[PDB]
Amino acid sequence: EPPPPLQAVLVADSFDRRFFPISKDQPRVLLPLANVALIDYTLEFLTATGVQETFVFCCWKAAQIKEHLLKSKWCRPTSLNVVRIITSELYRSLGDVLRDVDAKALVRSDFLLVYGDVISNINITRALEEHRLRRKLEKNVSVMTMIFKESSPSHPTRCHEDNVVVAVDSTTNRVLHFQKTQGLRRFAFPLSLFQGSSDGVEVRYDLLDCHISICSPQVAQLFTDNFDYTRDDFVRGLLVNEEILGNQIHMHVTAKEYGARVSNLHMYSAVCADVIRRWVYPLTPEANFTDSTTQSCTHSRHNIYRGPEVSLGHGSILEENVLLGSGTVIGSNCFITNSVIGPGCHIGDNVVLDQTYLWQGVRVAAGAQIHQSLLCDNAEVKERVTLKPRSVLTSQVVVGPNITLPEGSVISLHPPDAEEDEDVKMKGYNPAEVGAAGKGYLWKAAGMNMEEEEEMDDIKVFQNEVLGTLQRGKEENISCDNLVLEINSLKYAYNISLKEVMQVLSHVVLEFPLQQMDSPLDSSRYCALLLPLLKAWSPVFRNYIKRAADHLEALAAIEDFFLEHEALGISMAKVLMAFYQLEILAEETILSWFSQRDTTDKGQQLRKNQQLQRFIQWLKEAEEESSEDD
Amino acid sequence: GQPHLSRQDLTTLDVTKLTPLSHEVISRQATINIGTIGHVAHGKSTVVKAISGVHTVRFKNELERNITIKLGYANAKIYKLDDPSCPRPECYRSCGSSTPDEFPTDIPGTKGNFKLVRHVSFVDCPGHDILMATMLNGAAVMDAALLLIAGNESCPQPQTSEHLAAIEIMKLKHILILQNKIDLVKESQAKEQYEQILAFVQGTVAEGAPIIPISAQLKYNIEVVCEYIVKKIPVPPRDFTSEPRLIVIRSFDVNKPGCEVDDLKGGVAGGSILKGVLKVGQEIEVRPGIVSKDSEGKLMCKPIFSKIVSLFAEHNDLQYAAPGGLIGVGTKIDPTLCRADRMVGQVLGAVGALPEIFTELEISYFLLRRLLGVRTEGDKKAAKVQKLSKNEVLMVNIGSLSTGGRVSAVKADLGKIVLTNPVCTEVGEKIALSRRVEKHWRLIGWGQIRRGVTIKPTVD
Repeated sequence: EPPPPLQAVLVADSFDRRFFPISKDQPRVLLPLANVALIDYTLEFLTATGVQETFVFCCWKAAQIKEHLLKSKWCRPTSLNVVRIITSELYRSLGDVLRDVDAKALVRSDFLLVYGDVISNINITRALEEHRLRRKLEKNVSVMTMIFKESSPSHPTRCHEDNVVVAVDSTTNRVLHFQKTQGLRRFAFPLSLFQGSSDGVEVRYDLLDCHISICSPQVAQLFTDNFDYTRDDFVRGLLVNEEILGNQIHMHVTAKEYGARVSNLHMYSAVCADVIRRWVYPLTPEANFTDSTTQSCTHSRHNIYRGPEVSLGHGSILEENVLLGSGTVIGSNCFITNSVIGPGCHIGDNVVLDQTYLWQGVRVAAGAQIHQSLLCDNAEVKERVTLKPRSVLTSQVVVGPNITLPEGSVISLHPPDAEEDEDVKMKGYNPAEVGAAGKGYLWKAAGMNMEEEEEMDDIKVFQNEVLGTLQRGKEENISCDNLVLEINSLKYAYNISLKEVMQVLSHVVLEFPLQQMDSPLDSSRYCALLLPLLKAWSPVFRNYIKRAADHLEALAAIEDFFLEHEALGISMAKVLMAFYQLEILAEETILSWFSQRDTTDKGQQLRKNQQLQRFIQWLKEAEEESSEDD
Repeated sequence: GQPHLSRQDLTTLDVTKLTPLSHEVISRQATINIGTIGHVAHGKSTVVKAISGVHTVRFKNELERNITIKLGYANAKIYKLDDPSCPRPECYRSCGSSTPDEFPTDIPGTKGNFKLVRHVSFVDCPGHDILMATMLNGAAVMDAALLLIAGNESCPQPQTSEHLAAIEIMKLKHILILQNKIDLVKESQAKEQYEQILAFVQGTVAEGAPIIPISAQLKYNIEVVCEYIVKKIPVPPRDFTSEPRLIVIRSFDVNKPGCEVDDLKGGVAGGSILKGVLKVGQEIEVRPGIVSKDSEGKLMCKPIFSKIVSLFAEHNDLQYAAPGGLIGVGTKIDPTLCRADRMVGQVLGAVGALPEIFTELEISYFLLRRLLGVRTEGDKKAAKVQKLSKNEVLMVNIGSLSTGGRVSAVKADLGKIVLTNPVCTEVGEKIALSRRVEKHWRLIGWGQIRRGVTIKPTVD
């Protein structure tokens, strides 16, 4: 039973803004690395590794991606890799793409999961064979095999953002723990890794994430089941939930083959430098793997690739690792080193280019000094212009004469934060930052954050939780039933008996007006504030205090509260008849409250106060008037 | 279609006469649902295993999906001995669903043949998805409860408060408490545990409930549980007259590899019946059926029309199916659409008698603020429920219909939820919400479907 032809799922959308604002007018997969689009690199890697069917999922600027793909080498009838483009505006993550893959049932056997910005020459045959053997020996256990590359932690192709640390069972190459070390100085590994394997639990920090996976259809099934899932979320959830589901993730480490993902500008620069210096052989600039007539060149000494129809000025020096696109014109006495220049560029005289990447159509005037800067399509630089390291000029951006743009400066034709906040008042190009005849806007740390710039008495807690809950209920007009739900949930959670339940209830209810109250203690104002709370929240009292002798407990709580707050003693009645009017207390309970005087002396004067004489008379006046009602 | 059971005839069948206590229906399938609100390692599964024996499951997939969410069912037949000489509760006996309607007494109860009384189904979930499964929709998910507390620990355990909060939120009035694992418990220990239990349930819905002590492993006092199911648990009201509806929970492809053409079968869809009676040979519509996308990526739904080839209830074969258990409808749908539980989340009903297909909902949610019955140990913010945020994936649970949803906008309390897949529902239905706190989905509120974006089901 031979396996079906190998298939690949290519995600042409990064689903993030790591290339803002360059991605405002161009998809990431179409950015030229060494004058060749990234998606071309990924498709060449897939075709070389033996992939016969490729599903390209495009969401952002899918029209441009489709237009570029249709003219590519891999959309020709002679190609052994059939490219099928699936586009949708409802893609927001790799999870959506994999859920759609599962819904369409595109893949029947193990496939390759890669992004559209992966540059690699890895042959996946060995890893695929190991994955198939593992799945044959243990049925439906191992579901994914990630591809890693041996590297030192100090290599330039290892940015802190994408650095990972992996705890691995070295005997079977099984991933036990996977973590990202961004912003961390101390890596924590759960002890649960050291449960079964008592010998190999190698903690590896020398693995570079190639972002290539060999995935069984179970990966898509699990992405469908867990609709909240990126790949890192999937890996973390699989490693955590190994008890519930016996799925495993393994890894394959390559040492002699190159593989990397262009996920930011720093990684872009590192990968471009590696590509120019033949680290991804045979994917070299002269190999012309895209089979395009305008991307052919000859490779001379010192890794200098020169295209056709390239004119070099007298006295110009190309030091090393320089790729010149076809039709480029370079002036006299220039010094270009470690730089990639796209086709159609125009370089003036006495221009210094060091570690810079100029895309198609860039015009640079004489006397410029550019270091570690990226100049996108049709950008222009005037005379006496110096670009400090990590300076980006996007498409159709002109920088005026006699400027020195500082490090980290990004200039784009889009307004810096206008539409960013708007996600109308045309803002003029400030000559103080872009110069005369300069077209563009300075893009500050609003978008620079991910640009080329980097290296017990539990009764009291019951009381305060109830107080907070009723505060939120008051603010949100929470219904009485929902409130009762909340205090009931708290009561079960903290294991509070019923007596304490209405003790705390009356306690908090009575101090609620005093939380926002200062101490000009006016009884009438206190009653006015308390009345809406009593009438709106009355069902809580009615359904919480009803049986026998619970009314006495509530009355004792009221007596304690008001013996603490003596200054409001005038509003004894304003509380008693308010509690009466809502059927919180009955006549027998209120009459038996003062029947016994076992309390302290103050309680006695709380039964015969200035207003309490009249109200204790009314306690029998209402009894005799009860013939009329109730 | 199976011997030693009551005959079922479609011709001699009337929907109006049908009752939950009908002998013909009970003889083959369960009619009432009694969810067991317990906990693993406390005998939650052991109690059900002792009551209902050991199942085998007619159809099972090679891969189990959403095992932590699946609403498992277990059918059990409860019988009463007609001989008055035999003392209660020994006259009441529990057994499997494959037993004949009458069997001779196996005990020296001086003769007397047992007779079938009721057929129950235990709605057991590995977690608490029951809560938002049944907490506002109501429907007919269950009408009883089996609160389980073990005996080795001391009430209230930290795993008990959530159970009581669940019992309260479900608005269940019929709850029976089963004190399990009390075999290795002293009499004084059992008495003080019962005192703690009654103190904990004081003032709650479990006030007037039995506290029956049982031993699941040794099968002790199970007959008391059967007796209280007979007497304490009332007969729920069910509507057998409306057009049948079934929420699809399982889905199988029954064709074994390397089978002959004549042996090919259609797609078997397991599910739960809400309101109505399904008949063999009845035309059925499954919605939203086939969900696909256009060339530009526009959702479109084609409902699947088919005919009921057969009906199954565990190991029994039915001619007509009624609510009160997990019924598997074997149909004429292609096995491609019903393989590996790919039809879960669809509504199967009479033709032209199904709700509308929605892609987005506009709900009026009331957000909870602390997890129900959870002890906040150390981290005070762990039990706190944060407010809804944009681009957050919740779990909308309309009855037994589970579906994901991304919150697109919240104005004051009206939240728009973009479902991962379109679902069949009607405006004004009670839905619930869940959020992935850690390793689990936990209920965080509920709401009503004020409005919603509907999709027109294309039919060819």
